[PDB]
Amino acid sequence: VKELLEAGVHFGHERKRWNPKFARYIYAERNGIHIIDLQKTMEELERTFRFIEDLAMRGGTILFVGTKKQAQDIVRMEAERAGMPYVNQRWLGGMLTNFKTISQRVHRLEELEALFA
RNA sequence: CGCGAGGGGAGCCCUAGCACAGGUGCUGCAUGGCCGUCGUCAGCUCGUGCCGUGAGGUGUUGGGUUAAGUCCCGCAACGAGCGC
Ligand SMILES: [Mg+2]
Ligand SMILES: [Mg+2]
Ligand SMILES: [Mg+2]
Ligand SMILES: [Mg+2]
Ligand SMILES: [Mg+2]
Ligand SMILES: [Mg+2]
Ligand SMILES: [Mg+2]
Ligand SMILES: [Mg+2]
Ligand SMILES: [Mg+2]
Ligand SMILES: [Mg+2]
Ligand SMILES: [Mg+2]
Ligand SMILES: [Mg+2]
Ligand SMILES: [Mg+2]
Ligand SMILES: [Mg+2]
Ligand SMILES: [Mg+2]
Ligand SMILES: [Mg+2]
Ligand SMILES: [Mg+2]
Ligand SMILES: [Mg+2]
Ligand SMILES: [Mg+2]
Ligand SMILES: [Mg+2]
Ligand SMILES: [Mg+2]
Ligand SMILES: [Mg+2]
Ligand SMILES: [Mg+2]
Ligand SMILES: [Mg+2]
Ligand SMILES: [Mg+2]
Ligand SMILES: [Mg+2]
Ligand SMILES: [Mg+2]
Ligand SMILES: [Mg+2]
Repeated sequence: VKELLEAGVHFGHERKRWNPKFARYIYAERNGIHIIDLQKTMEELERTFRFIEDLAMRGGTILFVGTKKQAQDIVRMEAERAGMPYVNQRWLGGMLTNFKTISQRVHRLEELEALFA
């Protein structure tokens, strides 16, 4: 059921701003706009979710991100819809690499929670 | 130490020798301290992270505002320290 539903409203986008690398996943080009190979997506979808489901049962925590507005809140709801960590709230420098100093901002939010109740 | 003779010790004083004092003599280019100054100027940096072979850069820049690096929004940065 995954297939046609993608063709539902989830393929083809952009034009003349692509990247030759991505070209292998491309199918054609109508109206000047690029048409993505729907059938090939399906394959990558399988391999991906294999890892997704795997790391899920492994109990891993996935970090979701998308500051882009056209996916702003969609990242939000789906996040609590799994308890999985995430940030579409505009990314930051050292989110992961400087996770130490960043997490201190959290420990400060905890303290604010302390006076918030 | 004795009844007293007399002698002797502390102290202080002078005379004597020695140890040593004393110096507003030099060096602020050997120094502490304190003070003047740019300046009551908004400025000067640290930790971590990222960029760079490196000196270093980023933050501290940008837009708004203030007496002000004041605050705000923004931002590969997140905070913090001596400063207002
Ligand atoms: Mg803080
Ligand atoms: Mg006698
Ligand atoms: Mg006698
Ligand atoms: Mg006698
Ligand atoms: Mg006697
Ligand atoms: Mg007698
Ligand atoms: Mg007598
Ligand atoms: Mg006599
Ligand atoms: Mg006599
Ligand atoms: Mg005598
Ligand atoms: Mg005696
Ligand atoms: Mg005399
Ligand atoms: Mg004399
Ligand atoms: Mg002299
Ligand atoms: Mg001096
Ligand atoms: Mg002032
Ligand atoms: Mg530090
Ligand atoms: Mg450092
Ligand atoms: Mg350096
Ligand atoms: Mg900062
Ligand atoms: Mg500076
Ligand atoms: Mg600088
Ligand atoms: Mg900048
Ligand atoms: Mg600023
Ligand atoms: Mg300013
Ligand atoms: Mg930001
Ligand atoms: Mg900033
Ligand atoms: Mg301040």
